[PDB]
Amino acid sequence: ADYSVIYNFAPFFAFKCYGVSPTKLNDLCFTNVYADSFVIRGNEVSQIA
Amino acid sequence: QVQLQESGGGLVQAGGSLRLSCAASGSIFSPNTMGWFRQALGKQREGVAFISSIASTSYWLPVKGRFTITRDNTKNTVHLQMNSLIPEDTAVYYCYAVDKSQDYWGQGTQVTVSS
Amino acid sequence: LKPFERDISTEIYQAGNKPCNGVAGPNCYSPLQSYGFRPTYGVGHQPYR
Amino acid sequence: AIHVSRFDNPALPFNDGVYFASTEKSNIIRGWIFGTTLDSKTQ
Repeated sequence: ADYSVIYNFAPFFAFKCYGVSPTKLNDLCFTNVYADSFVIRGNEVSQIA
Repeated sequence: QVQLQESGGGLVQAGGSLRLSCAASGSIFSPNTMGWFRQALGKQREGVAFISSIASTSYWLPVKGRFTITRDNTKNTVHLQMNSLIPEDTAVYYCYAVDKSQDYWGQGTQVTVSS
Repeated sequence: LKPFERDISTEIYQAGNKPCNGVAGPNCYSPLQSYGFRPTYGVGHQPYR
Repeated sequence: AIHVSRFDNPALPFNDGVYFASTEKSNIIRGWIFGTTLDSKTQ
């Protein structure tokens, strides 16, 4: 999991991490990852938390 | 005890100008790091800007040119300059003095702009 | 940090690969974040002294 | 240090401590000053 391409993909309105710091993700090895992709209006972005 | 005298707010038309100010009186120390915090109506509070004792400034918003901080070393007070107002900045302002031992807060100033 | 040492400097932190340059925004958040303490929360999230 | 009847007496870093010694008379050297920035910003 190379998060460097994730960081440099494009400017992001929100990059909010809960429970894990963004910096340690590179040095933290996980068992499984789940990527949930969807499209929502800007007003409902804050609801995803 | 520490008292933070805040002044300068009120009703101003869009594109107007004004001068927020606060004086920190009472038991302050030496680092004396200060700044401002904005509270929107029914929303969270965010940091507007910050000024230290070495004239170093750290703005926590894309608000350069709009907001400018001036320091009074002789009396050690902080002035903030409001210019080119837009309705999106209609929020109450409290200046913040984190300082060295115990951080403090202001009482509040109402800054309003609408057209 | 060292034991019994306090960090006071409120330097703006670059929360990613987008430099702040004195501008907090995308991938640039302050190292200090405020706790969302509300009475509705149960034990484990209520404020503690 | 000589005074004759510009800034030529800069301060010295503390490092981890100071050892001081003097053979001059008591009335000549009359104290010391310590700090970080030598001004209001520090005690």
